[PDB]
This record gives sequence, C-alpha cells and structure tokens, in this order.
Amino acid sequence: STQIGGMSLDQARTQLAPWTQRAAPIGADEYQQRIERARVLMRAQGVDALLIGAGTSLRYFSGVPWGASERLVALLLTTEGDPVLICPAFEEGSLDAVLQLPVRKRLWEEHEDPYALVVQAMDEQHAHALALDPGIAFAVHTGLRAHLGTAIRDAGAIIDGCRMCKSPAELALMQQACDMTLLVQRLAAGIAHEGIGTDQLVRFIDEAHRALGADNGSTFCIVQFGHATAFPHGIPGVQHLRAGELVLIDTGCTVQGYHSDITRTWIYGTPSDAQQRIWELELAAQAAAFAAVRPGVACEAVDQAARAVLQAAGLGPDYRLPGLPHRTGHGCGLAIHEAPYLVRGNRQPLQPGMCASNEPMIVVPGAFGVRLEDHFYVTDTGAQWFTPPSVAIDQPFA
Amino acid sequence: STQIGGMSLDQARTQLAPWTQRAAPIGADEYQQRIERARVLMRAQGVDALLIGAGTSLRYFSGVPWGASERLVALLLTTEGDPVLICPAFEEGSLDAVLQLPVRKRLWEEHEDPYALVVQAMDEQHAHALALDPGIAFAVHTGLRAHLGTAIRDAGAIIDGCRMCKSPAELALMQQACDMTLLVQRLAAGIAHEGIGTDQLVRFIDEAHRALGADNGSTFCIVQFGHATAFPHGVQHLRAGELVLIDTGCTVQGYHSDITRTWIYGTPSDAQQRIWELELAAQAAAFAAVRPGVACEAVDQAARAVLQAAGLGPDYRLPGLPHRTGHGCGLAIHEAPYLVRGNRQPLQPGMCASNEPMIVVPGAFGVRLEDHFYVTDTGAQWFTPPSVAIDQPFA
Ligand SMILES: [Zn+2]
Ligand SMILES: [Zn+2]
Ligand SMILES: [Zn+2]
Ligand SMILES: [Zn+2]
Repeated sequence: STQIGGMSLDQARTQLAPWTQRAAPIGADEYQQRIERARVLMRAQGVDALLIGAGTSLRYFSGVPWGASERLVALLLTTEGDPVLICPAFEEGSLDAVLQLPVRKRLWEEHEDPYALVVQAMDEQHAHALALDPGIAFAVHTGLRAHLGTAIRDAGAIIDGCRMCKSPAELALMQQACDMTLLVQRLAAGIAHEGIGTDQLVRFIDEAHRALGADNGSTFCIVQFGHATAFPHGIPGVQHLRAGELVLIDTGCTVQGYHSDITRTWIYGTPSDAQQRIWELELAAQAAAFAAVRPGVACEAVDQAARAVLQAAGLGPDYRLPGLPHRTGHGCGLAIHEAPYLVRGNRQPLQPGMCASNEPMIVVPGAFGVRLEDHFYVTDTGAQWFTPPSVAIDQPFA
Repeated sequence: STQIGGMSLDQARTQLAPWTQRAAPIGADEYQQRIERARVLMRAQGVDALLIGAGTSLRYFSGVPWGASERLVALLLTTEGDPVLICPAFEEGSLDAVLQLPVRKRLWEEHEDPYALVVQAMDEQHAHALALDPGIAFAVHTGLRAHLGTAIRDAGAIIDGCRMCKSPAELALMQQACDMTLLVQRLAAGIAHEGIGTDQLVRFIDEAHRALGADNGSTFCIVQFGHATAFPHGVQHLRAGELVLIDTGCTVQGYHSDITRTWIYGTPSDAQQRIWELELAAQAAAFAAVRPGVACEAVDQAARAVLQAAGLGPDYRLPGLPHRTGHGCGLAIHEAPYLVRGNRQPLQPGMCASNEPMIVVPGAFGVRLEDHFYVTDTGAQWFTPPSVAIDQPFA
C-alpha cells in the first residue's frame, strides 16, 4: 500500500540532498585504450581512417561533450600518432578545456572548408580508406565528397565494437545515474495524489534529478495515466490522475554523459483483475528475459524468452496485441539507445560488460499498457541488474 | 538602471499571465503548400524522390514533432500521390495523434528492414533519383545504399528552398515566441540584484516562459556575469560593476525565439561602455545592410566594417568578432541562411535570421546583442527592437 501517495512536496524535498556516492570520471588512460581498440577494429575492417562527429561517439573517444551542430567538430583517427581534432578556430579555447585525449588540432575559420582539412589530414598519413560515424549528419558525406573520391565505409561496427562492452568505470557512472533516477521514481510515486497533473510529475522529476546532481536534470520524462499507458511512446496532452488508473513513468538522467532509463508502471487506488493479471505477466516476462542472459547467448534469444512467457499466457504470438509490439530492449551507455538491441533477428552474442534495457511492455489495445524497465549488464557468468525489478502492482520498488 | 534591478519576484509574477495574443497554428492547407513547393524544387533539380528524416524537417512537412532516434521515421515524397510515411508499426497510434498531412503509412516491424520499404515505394512510382535529407544520420545513407545502385543526392537545396522563406503564419508564430521571450528578458533584468545566482536567473527564465505559455519553458538559457561573458562557449553570483549576458528563447508551435541581452549591473567602465556602444553600432549596420538581393556575406561584412573602422579586428581577430554575424532561424534554432563570409546566398523576402555580431575582449568581457529580423520587400523588420544603452536593455 505504502509507496504510492501520501508524501508531500516538502517531505520529498527532504530526501533530495546532492548525491554523495560519486563515481570517478573516465581517466586519461581509458581514453587511450578506447583509441587503441578502435585501431584494432579499423585494421580488422581494412580501414585506415575513422571520422567521429560531435555527439556521444566524440565524447567517448575524446571527452568533448558538445552536441552536434551545423559546424563540423570531429576527430579523425588514423593508424598512428595523436588523432586530429577538426574544430572551428573561435572554439579553440573551449575545446582545450574539455579535451581528455592529446590531439593535433586543425582549426577552420567560419568561411573555410572543414572537409578539406579532413582530407588533407588523410593525405598526410597516406590514409585512403575512410570510415564515417553513422551518427554524423549526411551533410558530412556531401562535404567529404567534394574532396574524397574513395569509398566511405560506415563506422558502425568499429564504434559498437568499442562502446558495446562497458569498462568498470563506465558501469559505475551508469550505476550512479540509475540509483539517482530510482530514488526520483520512488519519490514521484510518493507525491502522487488524486488530481495531480502529468506535467506536475514531469516538473517534479526534473527538479529532483537536478537537486541530486544529474548533469542536466531529466534527460527525458514520460508520464502517462490510464488509457494513455497503451501507447508505448505516448500521446500529447496533460492528464489528471484518478483512482483506478495505472501510472507509467519513464525517465532518466546522465552522470558524466552515462544514462539511466527506468520505467515504472503502478496502480493508483484499487486495480482491476485485468490490470493485475497483465502487470504480473509483465514482471514475469521481464524475469525470463533476464534469466536468459549470459555470455554467448544471441540477443534475439533474450527477446524470444520474453515472448515465450507472453505466449504461454495466451498473448502474442510475435508482435500481436494484446502482447509485446516492440523489441525487448536496447543497449545503453553514452546514448539512451545504442547497440546491442534485444530484438528478433539480432544474432549478436552477448559479452561481459554489455549493457541493455529489459522492458518487454504489454499493450492491451483500447485499455492500458504495462511497461517495467530496468537495465542490466552482462557478467562473466550471467547478468546483474543495475536496479532491482518491481515487486507488485502496488509495490513499484523492491 | 530603472530597467535593471528593483523588481520583486512577485512584481515580476504579476506580468506573467498566459499570453493572450496567440498566433494561429499551421493549418492543413499550408502543409500541402510546403509539399507542393518541395515537388517543384525536386523537378527543378531533376530529383524524383525525397526522403526526410524525423526532426525539424519532418515537422515542417508533416507536423510530426519527434526527435530522430535509431529507428527510421521518415517521409518519402515522390512526384505524385500522397507522401509515404515510413514508421515503426508499434508507434502507429502515437503517429496518428500528431500527423497534420495525409500520408500513406508504410509500417515496419522491429526485425524488418525499413530501408527496403523506402526503395519499394520508390520502385512503385518508378523513382530512381533520390535526394536525402542532409540533416539525417549517415546510417540512413548506409541502409539506403544497401538497396540502391543509383546516386543518393543531398536534399539541402530542396529543403532550404522551402524553409528559408517564412509564410505569414510562420512569421506570426516566431513573433509570438519573440514577444514572450523579450518580456522574460526584461523581467529577468528587473529581478536581478547583488548576489543573485546564474542558476536562479535560469530557473526564473524557465518558470516565466512556462507561465506565458511557451511549448516547453525555456528552449535553452545561457546567463554569464563579468569575465565569463568573454568565454561565450564556457554557477556565479552577481557583483556591482559586472556585465550580465543572457541568451534565451522558447518555442511556440515549434517556432523559435533566440534573444541575447547584455547589460551592466552597477557602474560600467569606459572600456565596457565603448565596446557596448560598438556592439549596438555593428548590429545596426548589419541590419541597415538587409534588403532583397543582398548577399548574406555582405551583412556579416557590414558588422565587421564597423568594428574595423573603430580599430578592432580585422577579420576574426580579437578584440573583435571571432565568428559569423548570425544564423537563419525557424523550426531549428540554427538553419539557413547563415550571415557568414563566403555565403553568396541573396537574401529574399520572408527569410529570418539573427543579428548578433558579438564582440569578445579576451580575458576581460564580451558583449552580445542578439535580435532577429525578417526580410521584407524593401528591407528588413526586427522581430524585437534592439537595445538602447548599456543600462537600457529594452527599447
Ligand atoms: Zn525508458
Ligand atoms: Zn529504454
Ligand atoms: Zn542566442
Ligand atoms: Zn542566435
């Protein structure tokens, strides 16, 4: 009965001191190890240059945490020497302040062509086999094509083959973000009451992540009530809570860029039989997916394990509704969604240090949905939860 | 400093009722005009198929406001029939709630190849000359190339040829967002006091944008005091004698405001006054240069000629203007056309851009004044009137 409702704003505020179990930042040597692993995968693929654009992969490789813009900010890695950092001249100051890796800077004034610098740096090292970051804007392919006549490969296999398996230091940053968001989830369930707005919960979760010391409040937040829980990614519009509705809250933060991403679905007031039944089936499907995880297991096998529970209960098969209309889970790291994907058709074997969500949501069309989301990482012999799963329809927190 | 300081938090709150002059949303017919306009651009350039990714361009053509993810959500426009909307099958309900244009849905299940669906819709209409959104992830080039033997061209000319010139309805939405954000700016100036935190200003700017009825509070907020104003891409507490620089904005129906004010709290030095005045003059001269037919790069040069005649610069040297003068603005904070040296693009009626020829004095301070304008048949019109003096940030 006790986790849902009855907590005031300022009672909740009393649990929101800055978080004091702070994981260490990624250190210099770890950035060099990332570069070295990228070089190994480059040579494996027969490529001799890699271009990484601003975003999660530039951060991974260099520390630079800036979002992509219309101006090319990029790392060009070749098989030897400090990687080249292509960046607007006016930003040099700022760049030097966030860089965690020694680089050769190649700066361009506003009217200069930054893609000519990439190719000039290629030509300097006799590199003629470029792989380009699949996350980068298409525009960069156009700019490179004005100067570069050889095939441009997709760098996805190189990037994933680095980022998929998390180091201990990555796992602890993730763990920190997750503990923080779990606390936030718990307090939002506490402050809930008849008539509370979805927007009031969203603003609260944001204030709470901030108080705790997230990099930037809530990375995202989804709050849905009642029938609106039937849409995996929700519909526009504010709702107000009523007894008898499910509440689905999916939110997360970052800590040094590393993401949490947790969904809780709980009853406010008394559940129907149908709500209970679906809610227990969801917990069961999530548990079977977790139980399937260890080294060597194909990513699709984990998704299949979830569907097997649904299907033994008369749901599915496949994506059929009522059932699980989307994949079981996604990888998580510096990006909310990254490889590997726990999806039908993905033969990728799971390996120690891989991180993914386990969120086999059930949708009952016309009625509601239940999504329980906790992330795990693969160990040497099985998996570990970052956050323990829910206990019951009215006990969202183990 | 009647504009700067002296206002209580609840005095400020009395001017924060919801905005009553609400611009009309973009209606169904105007989405159809954008699709036609794209079709004609396509024909002009010899392109028969156009793929637009999730993001501001999808929003422009379809009303779908979602950010891009790892899953392909896209609009494929060909020379005839309803456009095709490629989408994950499970998000169909959520898609239907935001779509503003009639489309032929082509849904894909989690394990199916959505790039296959694009090419199949191409093959059906006999379209072989595809142009791809330059803002879409390169991954999409990869998935398309897997299925295509033919050139995949860059769609920037087509997309820009539509988006750069704003309709009356788009200008009205931008206008509302600007008017709302100007008020927020002025209230933030009013509540400023010795000791106030940059974080408290940020928080208040958000609350106000929400109270006035922005889509989602502040889109972004930069607040910098004193020496920090010299580091435009760097928590502080306000002290007498410091410049305050606040750059913020909101959206109304996804249309952006983006305004920077820089003002003195207390008594300014001669150096601060002289640079402030020069910032206003540079901004004024870039504006006086705006009219149809003028190259975007001439507007940037008009600001730099002001700075050079005063002994700053030249070019991008400091003290001076180390970056372009401004950027286009619309459904994206930054979009074409850019007011930057090398850009020959002629300005035309309806185009919207910022005018922000920030001066940096290394290691001391910076002064950015940012107001946006749109191009008219004979010149330009400010979305917001420029500042008046170092201590009079609002006209
Ligand atoms: Zn989630
Ligand atoms: Zn997730
Ligand atoms: Zn701005
Ligand atoms: Zn701007």
